[PDB]
Amino acid sequence: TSVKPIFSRDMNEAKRRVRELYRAWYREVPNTVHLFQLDISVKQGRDKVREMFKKNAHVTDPRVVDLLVIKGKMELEETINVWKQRTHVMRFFHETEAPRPKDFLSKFYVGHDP
Amino acid sequence: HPGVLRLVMELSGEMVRKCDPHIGLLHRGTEKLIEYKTYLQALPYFDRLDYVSMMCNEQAYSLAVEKLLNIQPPPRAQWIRVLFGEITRLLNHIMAVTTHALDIGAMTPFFWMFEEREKMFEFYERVSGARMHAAYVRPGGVHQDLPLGLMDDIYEFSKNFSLRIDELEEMLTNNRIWRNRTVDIGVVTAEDALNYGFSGVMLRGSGIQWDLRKTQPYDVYDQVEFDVPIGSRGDCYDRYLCRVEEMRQSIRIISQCLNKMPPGEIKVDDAKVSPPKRAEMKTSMESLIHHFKLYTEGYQVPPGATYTAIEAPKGEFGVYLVSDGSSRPYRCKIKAPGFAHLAGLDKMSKGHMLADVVAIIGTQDIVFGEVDR
Amino acid sequence: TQLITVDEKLDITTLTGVPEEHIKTRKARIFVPARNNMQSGVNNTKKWKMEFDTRERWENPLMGWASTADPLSNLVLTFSTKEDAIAFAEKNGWSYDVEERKVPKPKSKSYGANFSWNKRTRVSTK
Amino acid sequence: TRPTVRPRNDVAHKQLSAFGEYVAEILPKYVQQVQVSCFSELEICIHPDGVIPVLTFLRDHSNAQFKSLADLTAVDIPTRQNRFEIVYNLLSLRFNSRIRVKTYTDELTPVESSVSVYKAANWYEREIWDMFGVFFANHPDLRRILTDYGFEGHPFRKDFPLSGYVELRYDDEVKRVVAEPVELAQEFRKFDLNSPWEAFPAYRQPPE
Amino acid sequence: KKTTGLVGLAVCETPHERLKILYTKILDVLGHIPKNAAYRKYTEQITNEKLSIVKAEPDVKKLEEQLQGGQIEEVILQAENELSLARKMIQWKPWEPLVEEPPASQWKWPI
Amino acid sequence: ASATRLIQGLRNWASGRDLQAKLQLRYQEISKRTQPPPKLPVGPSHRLSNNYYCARDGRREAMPPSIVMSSSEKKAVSPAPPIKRWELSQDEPYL
Amino acid sequence: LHHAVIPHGKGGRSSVSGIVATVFGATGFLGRYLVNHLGRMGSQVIVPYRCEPYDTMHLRPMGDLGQIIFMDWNGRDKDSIRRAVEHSNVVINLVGREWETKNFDFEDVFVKIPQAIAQVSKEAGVEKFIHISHLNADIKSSSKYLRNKAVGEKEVRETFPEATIIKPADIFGREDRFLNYFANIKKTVKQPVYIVDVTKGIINAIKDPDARGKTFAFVGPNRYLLFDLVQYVFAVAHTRDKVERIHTTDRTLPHLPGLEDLGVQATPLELKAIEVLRRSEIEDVQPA
Amino acid sequence: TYKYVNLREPSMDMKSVTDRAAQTLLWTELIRGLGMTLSYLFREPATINYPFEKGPLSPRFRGEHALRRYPSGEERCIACKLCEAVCPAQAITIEAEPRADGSRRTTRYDIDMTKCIYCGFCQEACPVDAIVEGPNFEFSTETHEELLYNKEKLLNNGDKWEAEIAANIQADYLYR
Amino acid sequence: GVRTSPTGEKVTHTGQVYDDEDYRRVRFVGRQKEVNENFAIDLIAEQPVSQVGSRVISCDGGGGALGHPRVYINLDKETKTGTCGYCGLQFRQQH
Amino acid sequence: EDNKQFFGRHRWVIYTTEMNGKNTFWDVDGSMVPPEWHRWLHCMTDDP
Ligand SMILES: NC(=O)C1=CN([C@@H]2O[C@H](COP(=O)(O)OP(=O)(O)OC[C@H]3O[C@@H](n4cnc5c(N)ncnc54)[C@H](OP(=O)(O)O)[C@@H]3O)[C@@H](O)[C@H]2O)C=CC1
Ligand code: SF4
Ligand code: SF4
Ligand SMILES: [Zn+2]
Repeated sequence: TSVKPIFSRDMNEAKRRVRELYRAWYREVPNTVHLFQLDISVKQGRDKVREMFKKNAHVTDPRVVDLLVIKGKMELEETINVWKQRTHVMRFFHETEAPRPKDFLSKFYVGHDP
Repeated sequence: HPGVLRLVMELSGEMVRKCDPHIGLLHRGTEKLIEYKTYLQALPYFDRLDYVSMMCNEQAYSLAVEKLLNIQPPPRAQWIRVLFGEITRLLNHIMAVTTHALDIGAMTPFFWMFEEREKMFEFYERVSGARMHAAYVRPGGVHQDLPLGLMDDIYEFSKNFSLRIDELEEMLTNNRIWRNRTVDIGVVTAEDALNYGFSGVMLRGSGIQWDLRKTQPYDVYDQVEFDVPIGSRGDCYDRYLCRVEEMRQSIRIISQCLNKMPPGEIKVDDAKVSPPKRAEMKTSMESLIHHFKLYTEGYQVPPGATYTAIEAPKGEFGVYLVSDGSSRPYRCKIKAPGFAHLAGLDKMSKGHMLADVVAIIGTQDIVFGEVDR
Repeated sequence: TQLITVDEKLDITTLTGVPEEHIKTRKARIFVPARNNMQSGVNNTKKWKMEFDTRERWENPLMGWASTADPLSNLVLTFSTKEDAIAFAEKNGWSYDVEERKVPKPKSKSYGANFSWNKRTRVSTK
Repeated sequence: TRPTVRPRNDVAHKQLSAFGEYVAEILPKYVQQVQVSCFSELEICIHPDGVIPVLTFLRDHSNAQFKSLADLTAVDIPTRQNRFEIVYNLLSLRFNSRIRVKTYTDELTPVESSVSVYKAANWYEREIWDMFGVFFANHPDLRRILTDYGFEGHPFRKDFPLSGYVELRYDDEVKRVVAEPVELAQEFRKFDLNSPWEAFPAYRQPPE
Repeated sequence: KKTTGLVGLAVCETPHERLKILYTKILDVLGHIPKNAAYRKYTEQITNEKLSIVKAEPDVKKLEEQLQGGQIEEVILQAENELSLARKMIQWKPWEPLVEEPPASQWKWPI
Repeated sequence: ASATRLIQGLRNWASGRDLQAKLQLRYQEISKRTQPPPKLPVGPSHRLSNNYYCARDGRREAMPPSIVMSSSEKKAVSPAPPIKRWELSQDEPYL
Repeated sequence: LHHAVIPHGKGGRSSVSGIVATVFGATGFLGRYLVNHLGRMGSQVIVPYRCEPYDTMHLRPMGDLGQIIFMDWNGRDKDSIRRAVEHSNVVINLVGREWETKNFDFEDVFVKIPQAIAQVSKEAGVEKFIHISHLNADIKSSSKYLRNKAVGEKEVRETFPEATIIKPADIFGREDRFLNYFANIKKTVKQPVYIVDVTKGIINAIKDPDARGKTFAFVGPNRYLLFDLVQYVFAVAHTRDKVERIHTTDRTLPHLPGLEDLGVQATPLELKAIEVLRRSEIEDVQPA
Repeated sequence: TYKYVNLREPSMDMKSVTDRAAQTLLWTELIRGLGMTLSYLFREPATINYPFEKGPLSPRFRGEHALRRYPSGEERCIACKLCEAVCPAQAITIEAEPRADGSRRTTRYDIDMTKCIYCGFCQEACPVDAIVEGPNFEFSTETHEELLYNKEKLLNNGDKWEAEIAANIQADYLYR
Repeated sequence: GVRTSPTGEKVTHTGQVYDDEDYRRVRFVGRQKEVNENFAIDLIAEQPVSQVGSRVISCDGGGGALGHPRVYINLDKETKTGTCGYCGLQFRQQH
Repeated sequence: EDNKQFFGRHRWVIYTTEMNGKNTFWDVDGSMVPPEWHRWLHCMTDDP
């Protein structure tokens, strides 16, 4: 069962890393949203960032949590650079619906999509 | 437009700081597609991952599969394959020379040597029937051999091409400001030549007496007679001179190949690997069956993980094959000499300005479709 | 060197980048493929193939093709034992249906009882 | 048996066999398998802890130099608890031979960042990180090469299908090129070619 | 000599005595190792063989061609990196017995 | 070619390479098309009475890669003999 | 019905949706955005263009292969129009010009065009005849343009009455006309709604039958003064019948079905104002 | 086997050093380069009159993807699916049905001219040489949809010529 | 032998001709529906039937390694003609 | 076909006007030579 982890000794260092990373994401919003010449309010993007953080909330093993910290760290590197353009920043947004809700009936009309 | 790359240069003014090549923009997923196909369909990918070396990588992939598959190719196919390796090396060196020359300046010699290369394109047409992506090479012998009435024209082309390359040395080559442009750019330590994984032409132009041909003759390269040039400075001017003498030794090998051609055979003596000729293919049952199941299923391949590498005109062209017992390759991988040469770009262009960075990118031959793997 | 490790399931399913629509919607099926009964080859056995369920493949209205909105309808994974299949499916998260491997039956045949004296086994022509 | 069959030799076979046995003797700590190919290219199957001792031993030691670093990819194989394979290829400069260090690993447990011994390792390492997902211990820079910046999923894996989940197209509504889910016009007809009857009986694994 | 073939390589004046005192430090650092490690035996064997080549060769080019490793400072860098691996293999204990086994069904290749 | 000799003297004076003989553009130098129809012999098989495929079966000769263990000795050998230091070939050397 | 019309799978990029739409005009603003929404939905668009093929050629790739078809027409002949509506499922008409020409008035394009195309629509036996118009286009005075459009409304209700006469307010967008007149250089009630609300309402009404016979009018969600709009467009940003229409009035008519009968969320001013106001001082007066 | 260059000294005699000084300060060999360029300027160039002259080619050139048929006979194909089996982009799509006359036929023969990498594999795989790599290279299509050939499209393509194709086959059936 | 659909456009030898309600009719507006004018059904009706008095006869289709390979068809039946699967041209017997 | 010029200026062609109603005195096209002249003029032979 002896498996080497990435960084941490319990989930406490993992929580430390991910909340420091989210603080960097929160302070990283206004400069880039003024620089990228965007059209979406700061509240909407910040709520989508915290909602994406809350999407992966069902993970308890600290190796995976530190790996997601490394993922978001690379993401915040490529957004503190001006490497990523308007395309990927809007690609985080989902404006191309695809309107299908979780109704059984809307799945009945547009069939074969359970 | 500053090959297409993205470059992020941190600099102090006209005397830099750092440089970051963003590459991979010409990515095509050839590894994944070969993982979903057959060998005979994977072969155009190995024709065009490097596209200037149209037949050398053909030779490398074919001899990779034949090295795996315990098949000696027939002798006349070996001589034809060495002939087109020399021809393809000549074309690749001359296009790298002309694109570096046009990247700095130098209008007309570019077009002189591209007229030469148009004669080369007509030669590829008259041999294969393609224009640039001549498949022409099966693992299991060179397929669809050359027609009659060509070799004396190749002889005339060899004389006039020796004259034109001597006239390129006349026009350029002790030009004043071209030399003054290229002396102090491209310096590579021999320890750095080893540790930074540079291959072929950089190892030629700096330091080690090395050749994959001379170390491992996998073909009739041992029997033909020549001598490789070595650089010693490295001093990109001298690397250019090494390229020119490699071209001239390739012309000598062309002369020895014209002198030493046996009229033996086209492909191997195996209709289980090579799809046989038309009279026996039609008019015979066994060849029809082997033809049919050979094109449908693909030829069976024994399992294992192999590797080979040839001396492509860019350098150590490596190919690593992984194959289950099947007619599909399990996983292929390509070691690119252009990617290897690009891997030390900080230590090359550390101490110059941006135009010299452009000249360093030019003086290492590149396609960025092989560099992409 | 015998570090922190905690023992659970694995969480590669958040890492593999496929959305939860195709996680919970599509379902995997793990079986040993059939002997192609026209031929007689059991060489296509000994391979636990993992597949998915096929979905809609409508007609291309200009060309008449199999126009499908299915990225995951063209995968097959080769496994050695059923344990590897179960560990892989629980590793990457989506649901699995494992069928049981059905081997052939070693059946007794004998030329003498084919051509015996008072039994009903008599081919009468060969 | 004589004509048109690829000639091999016992000389390079015996040399590489004795050398691999010699290396396995002088490093009893991480060697597992020393397999000599019939076409004389050595493979050595290795545990993933003393990778940097192995590389410092194989850069040097004056009986075989091997100053040339080459192909390395952790070739995607399922069915194994230790999936990925780090195969460092080493080519000599004085002795003209090719050895492969195939050390094993799984997905999560990291290998130990071979850039400390070889200068040409860095872009290879960053490539394997973006493509497979093999993490490194005290590594300088993990960025994304050969992929899109917004793309995820480590697409070389057998987890990843042929197509992606993104499809770029421009619209004038929101005035940019957006990524939509996939809309394939052609099936990608997967022509199954695995015919029976066991062409190579010598490579048959023993059944139950 | 004068302006040898290799690029990043400036020759010295006495490879003889410098290489001899390097090999004395090689034998001493090797003396910091237990005997039962046969690594000591193989290194000491090849080092004494090359040292006995060195101890009776006055000429330079004759040494470069009789003793292999052409031409000269490749042997010097070879000895330096041999000392580097000696210093690193005080650590890491490469002659130890086995670390824990692989699952042993992995390396069966056709799978 | 097909021009006056005065500009021929100009071309030979600006670059003394005898441009009339060697001019890189061919007029009737072409080995002409429509060859005789070729007749091709098969190589060293289809030769009857001898060539079993069991004789020429290189595909089945592939042994599995041989296995070595770890899963007062004249020793410490190299993977190869040392390669000879090369030579200036006589084909126009330097210096 | 016959096959190859029923929907299949998702939408967009040569998807098989349910509809086949013949659009009249479409070179300008709203028809081009509606072609883009149909390519987003993945239907087949029949567009006849009378202009140079360069325009339809650079708006060509908005769909996938097979998703579009181009043809040629004149605004005088019923034969080309009947050839356009040979096999047509639904049909929309978008028409409107800022100044008259030497060959066309505001009348007889708004009269002679919807008479002819509504005629061949009712003869072809199609559904969801959707004809656009303008808000408060009276039969009565103050605008030749609006009274001609009201005559067009009356004639569309006249021939084939099972239709959708659809009027928005003065809509704004990326290529708006009147706001471009405002930027590049009295009392007025006005409430502009943004273009995507209108065209989402159109695609909802054209994928939702039972809509035949009902007329629509769209509402801006703010209802404020034109002078404060000028204040805002210069705060950020740092013909005669056209200016008389935008200084006339723009009121609400709650007696015909509008927005929430269709069930669509309206979009505000400031978001799309910050969008198009390229090349934060938000007034937001909104009187009632 | 190594032949290295640039290892030669400049001579420290007054002669060669002032000859190199004359080269440096007097612009000699640059004018020699001018003379080389003028020597090639007074040539006659190797161009072609493009709408009137068409350059050299091969008898094995792989263009049009046209069909053949039998001498006073039926359609040459079989629908044996070898070309679809070997096409490296799956650009071939053959939906096949037999007609009631007994001779086996098709329904829909499909070549994606977008997806064709122009091998020759479908030529070398067809047993009757139904699909033939064509001789001429003039497609230049204005529209996207017209690059999707159908069966009767290829039949009318083969109905314009065969004698060119038969000449290339008659010159090229012996080397393969 | 092209016919005419009740819609008006030409039929194909493959029976895929349109209905009164198809919209590929309306995508064919303005341009040619490129149909073939050569029907291989009736060209075989143009072909005469050979009379060969032997028992088992060959077929190649006019050329050594040109056309379809050697297929040997049978003529032992009295009334059912020998039809080549490759040629499609029948044969008779003279006994 | 001239025997004076080099390889590439052996054969050339002069078309006519309105062979299918094009007013093609100016701006002539390709795809106009019948294919026996495609065999001739592309130098796939040495025969007229
Ligand atoms: N706030 C707004 O902008 C409002 C807009 N509208 C409607 O929005 C649509 C787009 O408006 P806008 O972009 O400003 O104007 P456009 O002229 O650009 O759009 C009208 C479309 O119909 C075509 N068309 C109009 N008149 C004729 C004619 N006489 N002959 C042939 N074609 C004609 C146009 O040009 P072409 O022929 O070249 O295709 C174009 O395709 C119009 O239908 C207009 O009535 C209505 C009310 C308010
Ligand atoms: S290979 Fe030839 S006969 Fe077979 S399906 Fe293709 S075109 Fe038809
Ligand atoms: S030449 Fe074209 S159609 Fe033929 S096999 Fe190659 S890609 Fe397919
Ligand atoms: Zn026949």
